[PDB]
Amino acid sequence: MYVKLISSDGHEFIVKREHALTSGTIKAMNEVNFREIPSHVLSKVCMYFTYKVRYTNSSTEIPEFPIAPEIALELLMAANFLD
Amino acid sequence: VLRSVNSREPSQVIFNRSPRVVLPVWLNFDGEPQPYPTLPPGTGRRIHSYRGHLWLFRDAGTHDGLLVNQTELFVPSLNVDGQPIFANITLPVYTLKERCLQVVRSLVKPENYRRLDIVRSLYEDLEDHPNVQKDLERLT
Amino acid sequence: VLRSVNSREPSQVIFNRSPRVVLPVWLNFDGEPQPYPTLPPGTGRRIHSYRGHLWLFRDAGTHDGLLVNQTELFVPSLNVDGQPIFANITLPVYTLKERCLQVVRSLVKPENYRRLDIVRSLYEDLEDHPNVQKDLERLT
Amino acid sequence: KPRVVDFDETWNKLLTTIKAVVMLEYVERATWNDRFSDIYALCVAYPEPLGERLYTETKIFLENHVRHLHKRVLESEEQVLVMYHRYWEEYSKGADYMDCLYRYLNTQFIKKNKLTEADLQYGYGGVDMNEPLMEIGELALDMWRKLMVEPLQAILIRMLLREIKNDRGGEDPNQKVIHGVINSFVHVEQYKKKFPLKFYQEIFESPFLTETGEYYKQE
Amino acid sequence: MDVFLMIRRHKTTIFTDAKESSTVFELKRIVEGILKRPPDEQRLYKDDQLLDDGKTLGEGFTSQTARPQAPATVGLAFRADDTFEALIEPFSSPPELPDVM
Amino acid sequence: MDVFLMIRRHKTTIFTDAKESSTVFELKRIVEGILKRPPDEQRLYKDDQLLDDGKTLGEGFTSQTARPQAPATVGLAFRADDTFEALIEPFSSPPELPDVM
Repeated sequence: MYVKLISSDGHEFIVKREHALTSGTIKAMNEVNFREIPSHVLSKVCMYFTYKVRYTNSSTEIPEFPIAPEIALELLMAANFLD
Repeated sequence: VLRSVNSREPSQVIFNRSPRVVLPVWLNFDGEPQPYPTLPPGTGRRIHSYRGHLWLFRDAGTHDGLLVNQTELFVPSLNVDGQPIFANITLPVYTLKERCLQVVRSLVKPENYRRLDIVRSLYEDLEDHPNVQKDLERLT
Repeated sequence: VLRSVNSREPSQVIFNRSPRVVLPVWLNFDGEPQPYPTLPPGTGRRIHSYRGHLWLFRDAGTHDGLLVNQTELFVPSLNVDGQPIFANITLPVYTLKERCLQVVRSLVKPENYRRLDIVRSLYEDLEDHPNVQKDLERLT
Repeated sequence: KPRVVDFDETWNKLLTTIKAVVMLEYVERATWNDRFSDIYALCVAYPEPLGERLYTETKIFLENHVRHLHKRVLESEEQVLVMYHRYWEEYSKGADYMDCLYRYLNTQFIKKNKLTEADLQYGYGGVDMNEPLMEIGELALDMWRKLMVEPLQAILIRMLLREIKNDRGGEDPNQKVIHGVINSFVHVEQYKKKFPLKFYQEIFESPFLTETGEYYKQE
Repeated sequence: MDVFLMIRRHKTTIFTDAKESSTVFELKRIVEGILKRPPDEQRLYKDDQLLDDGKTLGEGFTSQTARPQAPATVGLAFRADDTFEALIEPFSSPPELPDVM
Repeated sequence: MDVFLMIRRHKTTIFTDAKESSTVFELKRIVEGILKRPPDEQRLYKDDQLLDDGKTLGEGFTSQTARPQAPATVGLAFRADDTFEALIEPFSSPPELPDVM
């Protein structure tokens, strides 16, 4: 099952509902629009969900969650926005 | 309260599965912390310790918390068949907020924290670093 | 060659009298250097070692050579009346050349050494970032 | 890119959903798509959060929503059992949907700025502008307690005690209303970690044991 | 082994995990569950390469190339009646780093 | 305790150590031995302060203020008849720090 997340630049991200619900904020907010989250941040938010899901309590050693510095600041906003 | 049991019974341990420079810290017989030699990413060390001794692991630079054997604290048990105990050190599930904050504490010098374009509480979250002593009150 | 003897006979030692952060190194049974926990300016530790084990001391930032009891190397002895052996760690009286090189080495990023208004051999002097393995070779 | 949205869009849409709040269709689908897209844009609006302006008008609206509901119960003191309770439900279901929706404001603005209730009681401040900067659901329930339960308590208690005394006498009073009114005394302090049942015990249970004793003593 | 993807088509993107052993067609069913478009109306690409319905995602989507934290792109092009639209509005670029970073 | 000094007079400087307990006059004997000028014809200053012959160097030359590596200045003024010339050409200033420093 899925939900739709739409970036500020109108990119629509469709993700596993469960992956989306990871966010306290998304739980708060099924086609969410993010007028303040452009598609590069949102895609990485989705990568973080995918990452958190796949590596949360996984037998394979946990690689660091790579974050690009430029998006680190916007993604920090999205992280602080999303929680 | 969290002060190592003076058993004097040896226990060998094998100590890092994280992208951190692990700092092992021992809590002494009186409860005061003592730092031990650091372990780079992927490195092993065979070390000598003792039964009922309280170990914890941090990042050596930024003081962040790191897990050992998927838990926050480690104690050596008995070396059954003479085999050294394994201490598999890994990253915890850090929040998306903190995974971002790590990054902010590492780029900006503390003096410029109150100059950032954010509400007061996010300054007060920046200035409350991974203080080990406050985690000992949490563990107590 | 230079390596700790596996005597298995214990010794207690007191380990700083400098304005530097000291890094102790133990030379293992195989002769390979294993670093131990640092001592900040003026600090002490009482430590446990063994008779015929080989210790030396460097700086924690620059890898500079430091003295222990005026000698470059230290070896634990038998604890007469149970009293811990005193390892008084100090600076040497460096050459004024080496003292000037330290200051330049620690301030300037290495890529820019070949960019400095000095004679060519001083680049070669600067580019010895005081190598411990070379000093093991020197002492051999 | 992280940006600012003005409170007028976010808030009045919010206000509408906090009034419509008796239902969660607008939470599950409309708040995911529409409602939160407005308020989330603003809550930690990139250059400055209008989360403070939003919290203030949200609180004033909740106070006015609760006072509108309170008025309807203050004159309708018999209805105190039905209406102070059912209004507690519409508004508290609201506090829940408000908090589904508001989990962003609640987390990103309110909790980051949230001074502890002890800090505000012993002389410190910067949250209790008009009610403490609590989660909207906690704020809603705090407002319900302060504006609905606390003023109507003597009537609510008296009626419940009479209806139950009549039940002991063999009459069949409205059981669902009675249970719901009683549950409201419990939920209005559910946010207090030190004693989530104190209000219910002092305000309802103590009077209730007393009237029950007098009933069985006579029986 | 889980393979983490971004199924991208013009302004569409699908963040989802699928198995390394799963097929392109099964991914199109997932996309159907998502965009309400049937698989025959979908062309999936591994990044921008057209994938056949019977191919496994492993046949370059591997758990370590299609990673959770760095998912591979699965191009998607929908079929407008008989043919597929041209294969991805890229994601927007981030702003420049402030001097202090 | 040894007190390390720079007995400076105009362009002249004498680097020497003396005891904290030694006297100004004994220092003037050291200077006499060096500059061939008798002590009465010398006015010594602790840094720039005029010192009396019978005073110990400690009375501000202490081993930790007149240190080997940071000697105190002992001003010296030579005698113009009954009087001392005006008391030290300072040492030259260093060039500006290179940007890399």
